[PDB]
Amino acid sequence: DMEVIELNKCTSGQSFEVILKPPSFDRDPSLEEIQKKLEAAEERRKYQEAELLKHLAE
Amino acid sequence: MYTFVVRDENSSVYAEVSRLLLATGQWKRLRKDNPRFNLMLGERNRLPFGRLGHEPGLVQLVNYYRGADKLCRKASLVKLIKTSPELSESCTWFPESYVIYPTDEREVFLAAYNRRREGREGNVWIAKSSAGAKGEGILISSEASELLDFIDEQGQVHVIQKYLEKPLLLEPGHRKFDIRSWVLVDHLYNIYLYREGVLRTSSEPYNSANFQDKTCHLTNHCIQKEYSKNYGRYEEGNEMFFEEFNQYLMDALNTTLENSILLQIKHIIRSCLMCIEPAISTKHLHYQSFQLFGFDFMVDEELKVWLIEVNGAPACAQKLYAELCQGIVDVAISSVFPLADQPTSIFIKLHHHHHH
Amino acid sequence: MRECISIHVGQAGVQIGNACWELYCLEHGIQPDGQMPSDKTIGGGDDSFNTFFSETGAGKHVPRAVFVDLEPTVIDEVRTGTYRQLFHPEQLITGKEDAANNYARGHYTIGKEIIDLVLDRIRKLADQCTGLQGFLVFHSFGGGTGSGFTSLLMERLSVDYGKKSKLEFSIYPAPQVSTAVVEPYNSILTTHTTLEHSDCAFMVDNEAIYDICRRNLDIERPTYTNLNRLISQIVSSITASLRFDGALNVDLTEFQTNLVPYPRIHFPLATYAPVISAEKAYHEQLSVAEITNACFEPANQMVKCDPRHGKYMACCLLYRGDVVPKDVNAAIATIKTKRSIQFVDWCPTGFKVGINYQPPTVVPGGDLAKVQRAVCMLSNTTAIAEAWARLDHKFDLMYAKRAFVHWYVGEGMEEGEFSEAREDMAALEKDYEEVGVDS
Amino acid sequence: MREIVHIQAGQCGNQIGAKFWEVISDEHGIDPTGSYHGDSDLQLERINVYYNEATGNKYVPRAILVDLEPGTMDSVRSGPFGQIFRPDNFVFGQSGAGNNWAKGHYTEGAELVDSVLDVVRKESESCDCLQGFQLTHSLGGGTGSGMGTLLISKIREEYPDRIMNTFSVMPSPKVSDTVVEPYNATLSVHQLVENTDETYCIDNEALYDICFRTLKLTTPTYGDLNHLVSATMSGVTTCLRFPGQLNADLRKLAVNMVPFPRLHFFMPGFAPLTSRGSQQYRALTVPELTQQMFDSKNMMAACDPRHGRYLTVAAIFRGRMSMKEVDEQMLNVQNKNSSYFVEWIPNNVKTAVCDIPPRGLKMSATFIGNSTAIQELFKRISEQFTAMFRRKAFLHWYTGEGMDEMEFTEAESNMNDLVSEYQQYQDA
Ligand SMILES: Nc1nc2c(ncn2[C@@H]2O[C@H](COP(=O)(O)OP(=O)(O)OP(=O)(O)O)[C@@H](O)[C@H]2O)c(=O)[nH]1
Ligand SMILES: Nc1ncnc2c1ncn2[C@@H]1O[C@H](COP(=O)(O)OP(=O)(O)CP(=O)(O)O)[C@@H](O)[C@H]1O
Ligand SMILES: Nc1nc2c(ncn2[C@@H]2O[C@H](COP(=O)(O)OP(=O)(O)O)[C@@H](O)[C@H]2O)c(=O)[nH]1
Ligand SMILES: COc1ccc2c(c1)NC(=O)CN2c1nc(Cl)nc2ncccc12
Ligand SMILES: [Ca+2]
Ligand SMILES: [Ca+2]
Ligand SMILES: [Ca+2]
Ligand SMILES: [Cl-]
Ligand SMILES: [Mg+2]
Ligand SMILES: [Mg+2]
Ligand SMILES: [Mg+2]
Ligand SMILES: [Mg+2]
Repeated sequence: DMEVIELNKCTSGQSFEVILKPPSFDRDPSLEEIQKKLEAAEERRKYQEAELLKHLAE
Repeated sequence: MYTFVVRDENSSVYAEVSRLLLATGQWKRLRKDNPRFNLMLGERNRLPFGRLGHEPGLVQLVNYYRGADKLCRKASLVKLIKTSPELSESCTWFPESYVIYPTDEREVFLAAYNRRREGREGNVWIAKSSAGAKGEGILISSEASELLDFIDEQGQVHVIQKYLEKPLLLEPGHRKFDIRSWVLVDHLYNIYLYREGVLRTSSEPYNSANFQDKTCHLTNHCIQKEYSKNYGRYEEGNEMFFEEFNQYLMDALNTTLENSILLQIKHIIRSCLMCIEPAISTKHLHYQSFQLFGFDFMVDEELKVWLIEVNGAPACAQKLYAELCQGIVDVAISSVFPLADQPTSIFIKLHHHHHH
Repeated sequence: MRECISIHVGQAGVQIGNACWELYCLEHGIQPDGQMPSDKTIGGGDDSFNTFFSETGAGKHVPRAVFVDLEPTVIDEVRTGTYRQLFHPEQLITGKEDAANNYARGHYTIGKEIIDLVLDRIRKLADQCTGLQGFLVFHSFGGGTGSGFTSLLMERLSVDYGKKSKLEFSIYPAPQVSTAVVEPYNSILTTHTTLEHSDCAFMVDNEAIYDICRRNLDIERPTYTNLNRLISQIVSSITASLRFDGALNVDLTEFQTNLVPYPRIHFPLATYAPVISAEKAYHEQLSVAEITNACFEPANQMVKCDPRHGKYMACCLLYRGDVVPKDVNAAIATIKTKRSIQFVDWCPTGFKVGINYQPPTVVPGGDLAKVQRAVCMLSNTTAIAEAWARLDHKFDLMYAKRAFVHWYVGEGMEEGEFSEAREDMAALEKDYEEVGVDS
Repeated sequence: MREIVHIQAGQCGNQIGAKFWEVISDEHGIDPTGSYHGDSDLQLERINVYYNEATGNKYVPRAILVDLEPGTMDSVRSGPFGQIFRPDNFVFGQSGAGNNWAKGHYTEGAELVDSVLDVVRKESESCDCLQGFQLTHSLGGGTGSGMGTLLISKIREEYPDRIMNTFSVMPSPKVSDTVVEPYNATLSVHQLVENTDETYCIDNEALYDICFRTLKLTTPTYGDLNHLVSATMSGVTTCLRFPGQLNADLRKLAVNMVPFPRLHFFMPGFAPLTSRGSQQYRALTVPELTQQMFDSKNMMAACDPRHGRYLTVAAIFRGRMSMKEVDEQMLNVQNKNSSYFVEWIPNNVKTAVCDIPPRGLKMSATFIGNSTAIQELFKRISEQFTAMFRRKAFLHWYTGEGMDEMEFTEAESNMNDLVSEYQQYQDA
C-alpha cells in the first residue's frame, strides 16, 4: 500500500511524495540589546585591564 | 594490553568475568569514567550507547545489545509477539497475554474472557508488572473482577497472561518447576545456548483453589527460601540440573530432555532472537554488542514448552559461574580481542537454514 | 526567481565554500573566469542558477557569496587561487588576528570590530536582489571564528533581515583532525546563541567524513581537501533544488516545511551514497535499490548514530542521475519490510522524493569516481541527539573543573553564559527524548 | 599574528639564545651574513616570524641581546653567527649583577631597563602583527633572573594584550655557580607565575643527568648542556616557524596548553638524545621516537611524569615518515597509559608533523608536556631555599640592595601555593 502523490515532471527531472501510512494520531533580540551586551563585555575587559595596570603601578 | 571498565558493581556474572580477564594478565581495568576502553561491562539503566565507538584507535565492545529490552520487559515482549508476523497472534508457544494500564487491551482481554464465561474449560490467569520482581505483585485469580481492581491498586503497567492450569509435575512431590536457559548472543549474532540449564523447583505439593501459596505456584528462588518449609528436600537450593532431569525423564516418562523439551526451547530462543535481529544487530555499526540472556520456560503435562520471560541481566546458578563466565570470555570477548600464544564448546550454536 | 546569499565563516567555512563553488561552477558549465557560454541571456536573467550567481554586463557569473575570516591566510588562497577572478574583492573579507580557538574572542572581542563591515558587504549583495530569500551559513562549531563570529552574525541577520530564512552547514568537532581542546565549549556556546536564529542546520561530523574517506576512498590519512570535496558533493545535493528546475525544495522556506515541523529540532541527518574511489579499476555500478538501501546504513551518514533507536519526523530522498519513480517505489517497499523505520505518531510515514537526471559531477583529478546514479537522504531523526549527548558530556567533563574558562572570562564573557548555554542543551536533549522515546 | 620579538638576558640567556639563532638560521637556510642560500620554499614562507627583512633581501633576527656585563655579549659578536644581529639591539651595562636578583631587578637593572625597552618598542613598531615575546634567561643568576623578570613586568605594562613566553633555565647544585641560586630562582618563579603565559622549564639538573647517564659524558660542560637546549628550542618552535596543517602561534599554544592561568610551566622532551659530533647512522622508527619522547630520561625537567598527570601535551614529529604510523603510535601511548592523562580534558594530546628534520637527524620528535609532576621541580628549589632561609643565610647580599626579608617570605609562599595547586589537579 503506497500512494504516489503530487507527481511533477520537467526536462531536468521529476519529484513526488510517497505515503506508506497516514499520521497514526491526530524573542529575537533588537539591535540595541545586542549592542548592550557587546559593550557590557568590553567594560568587563577594560575593568580587568585597569586592575592589572593598577597592580603593576603598585 | 586490552582495557575494560566496570559500570555494574552488582553483576555476579561480570564480577567473575572481570576476575577472569584480570587473571589473564592481558586485560587492565580502568576507572568507571575513562573513555579509552576496549570493553564496557555496562550499567543496567541509561547505558550511554551513544558515546560508544567514537574513540579513534580503539575497537569498542559492550555486553548489552541496545534495543534488547523489547524482548526483556513483559509488556513489550507481548507487543513484540502480537505485532511481528514472524511470531503471529497464533504463536503456539507463548501464553495468551494482554497489556493493561492504570495502547491498552482491557476490552479485547474481556472478549476472550467471555469465550471462557461461555466455556466449561479453564479461566485461571496471572497478572504481573515487568519489574515489580521482589517475589510480590503477582495475583492468580479465577476472574477479572479481582485482577483489574488489583492492577489499579498498584502504580505501574501490568500484563495479564494465561495461567498454565495443568503443568508437568515432578514426582516424588507433585510439584512445579520452571527452566532457565542461558543464551549468549555474540557480536556476529551467533546464538549460543549454554548446555547446562537449571530447573527452579517448587518444594510444596501443587494446588488447592485458594491459590495463595506462593511456594507451590510461584517457583522464584527468593520465594522458596523464605515461605517454603520444605526448601532443600529433594535437591539442594531447589535446583535440579540436566543430568538428573534427563534421568528422571528417561525413568518416569521414557523420553529424553533433548527430544521432549530442548528442541522446543532451541526453537523458541532462535525465533525470538532472529525476530529482533534487524533492530539490534551491530554488524555494520561503529561499536559492537554481545549479551547474555536468561530465557525462562514452563513445561506442561503434554511435554509442551511455553516461554514465560526473557531476562536481559540474568544471574547464574552458583555451581555454573566458573564454566559460563569462562565461555563468555572465550566466545564473546576473546573473539574480538584475541589473546597471545582438545576443545569441546560449552555452547550449542543455534543456526538452522531450511529451504522453502 | 528568488536569490540566496552564501556566507562562509572561518577556515572550515571558507575551505568548504571553495569546494562548493568549484563544484557549482562545474555543474552549471561556468568557467574559472566567470563566463558561462550556455547562458544566452547575456547581462542578466531569472533562471534557476541565478539564485546563486549574479551577472555582469560582460557576461561574468559571480557568486552571491561572502567569505569572512579573522585572519587572512585562508581567504588569501581564494584571492590568489584558480577561482580568483570569480569573486569580487569586496566579497572576500579578512581581519589580521584570529580568535585563537576562543568563542568569546570571536564573538565579543574581535567580532565587535568587524561585524558592521561584514553586514555592509552582505547589504551590498542584498541590494542586487529582486527577491532576497535568505542565507546559507557555512562554518565550524570548533573554531573561535566559526563559533564566535557566526553566532554574532546570525543575531544581526535576524535584526536586519527578520523575514528571511537562514540555513547552516555546520562542521561538528572530531578530535582526529581538530587542533583545539576547547571545541566542546565553543560548539555549545555557538549552538546556544545560534539556535533561535537558524531555521534548519545540516551537521557534518568530521569523524564520519574522515572514516567514509578511509573505508570507501582507500585514503590512509584524509586531508581537508579530501573531506571538503566529499562534503561539497553533499552540499550540492542539498542545494541542487534551488539551482535547478524542479518542484521539491525550490525555496529555503520549503526546507523548513519539509524537514522541520518542531522549530528547535532543526538538525536533519544527511546520508549519501555511493562513495566510490576513482582509482578503483573495476566498479560494478550500483542500482536504485542498492543506493537507497545504503541511505539506512550508519556508515554512510554525516553523523554516526543509530536511526533504529529513535523516530523520524521527515524524510527526503534527493536522487541525481539515472533514476525513475518506479525503481524508487520498488526500492522503498523492499526497504520498509527489512528495516526499522518508525515515524512519530503525529507525522505521516512517507518520503518526499526529488530526482534530477544530470548525474553527479566530480571534480577532475579528485578522489570520487563518476557514477550513473546517486542519492542524498535528508531525514529528521531523533537519533542525531546522540551527537549532542557526546558533545555535552565532553563539555561537562571540562567545565566541572572550570578548565580553560579563564580564557573566555578574560575576553569579557561571564561564567554564567557557560551554564546558561549548557542548560539550553539539556533542554534540547530532553526535547529529543520527549519526541523520540517511550517509557 | 606573525612577528615574535626575541630577548636574551644574562650569560645563560645569551649563550642559549645565540645557539638558538645559530640552529634555526641553519634550518631556514640563512648564513652568518644574513643571505638566504637554501633550496626549499618552506624555509621562507614564515621566516618573518623570527626575522626582519632588510635591504639587499638580508634577514635580520628580531632579537634583542641584554646584559649588565659586556663579556658574554662580546663573545656573541665574536661567535660564528655574531654578525647577523642588528648592532643597535646590543644593550649592555658595565657593573654586572654579581649573581644577585636584587641587583638585576631593583638597582643595577633599573638603570638599564628603559634603554632595553626603547629597542623593544623599535622592533614592535615595525611589526605588522606582533604575537608577543620570547625570553631566554636563567633563574639562578642576577641579570637573566632579576633584570629578565623586571623586563617581563615592564613589557606586560606596555603590551598587556601580547603573549609572554620564556625559556627559563632552572638552577641545580650539580651545575652550580653560587649558593644563592635557590634564592634567585624562587624570586624569579613568583614573577613568572604572575607575568608569563607559557614557560619552558629547562632544568640544568636534567640536562646534566642526560649528559652523564645517557650520553656517557663524564664531565658535561655548558656546551654539552646547551646542545640539548638548542635542539629542544628548535623543536618547540617548529610549528611557529614552518608551514604545515597546524600553523600555530603563541596564543593558540597558550589557549590549548594552559587550563588554569598559573599552571603554565611546561616540561619539554626530545628524541633521539644526541651529543655533539654524534654517530647517528641509524634513523629511529616512529615507535622508537614515540616511546623515547615520552620517556622520563628524555625530559628536560628533572621530574618523573609517572608521579603526576598530564593536563595537556603537544608533540612535534620532524622528518619524512608515515603520518598514519605517527597517529597510531600517538594513539597507542594514550590508550596504553591512560591513567596519566586527566580524563577531564578530553583529547588532550595534539600532534603536528613537519617534513624538514633538524640538522644531523633523519627523524626527530619534540615533547611539550603540561604535567602536574613539575611540582617536583618547584619542591626541590623550595627545599634548597628553606635550608638557607630558616637561618637567613646569605641574605645580607640582598638587604644591601634595599630588599626586606618579607619579600622572601612572600616568594616562598607563592611558590608553595603553586605546588599545592599542581597537587590539587593530580588527585582530581
Ligand atoms: N571538514 C573540515 N573541517 C575543518 C576544516 N578546517 C577546519 N576544520 C575543523 O574546524 C575546527 C577548527 O575550526 P576552524 O574553522 O579551523 O577555526 P576558525 O573558524 O578559523 O577560528 P579561529 O582560527 O579559532 O579564529 C576543527 O574541528 C577542524 O577539524 C576544513 O577545511 N574542513
Ligand atoms: N503463565 C504462567 N502459568 C503458570 N505459572 C507461571 C506462569 N508465569 C509464571 N509462572 C510462575 O511464576 C514464576 C515466574 O514469575 P516471573 O515471570 O514474574 O519471574 P520474576 O520476574 O519474578 C523473577 P525472574 O526474572 O528471575 O524469572 C515461575 O517460576 C513460574 O513457576
Ligand atoms: N644550561 C646552561 N646554564 C647556564 C649557562 N650559563 C649559566 N648557567 C646557569 O645559569 C645560572 C647562573 O646565571 P647566569 O646566566 O650566569 O647569570 P647572569 O649573567 O647574571 O644572568 C646558574 O644556575 C648556571 O648553572 C649555560 O650556558 N647553559
Ligand atoms: C591540546 O593540545 C594542544 C597543544 C598545542 C597546540 C594545540 C593543541 N593547538 C594549536 O593551535 C597550537 N598548538 C601547538 N602549538 C605549537 Cl607552537 N606547537 C605545537 N606543536 C605540536 C602540537 C601542537 C602545537
Ligand atoms: Ca542569463
Ligand atoms: Ca528568525
Ligand atoms: Ca650606577
Ligand atoms: Cl526582512
Ligand atoms: Mg524480571
Ligand atoms: Mg521467571
Ligand atoms: Mg582560523
Ligand atoms: Mg655566570
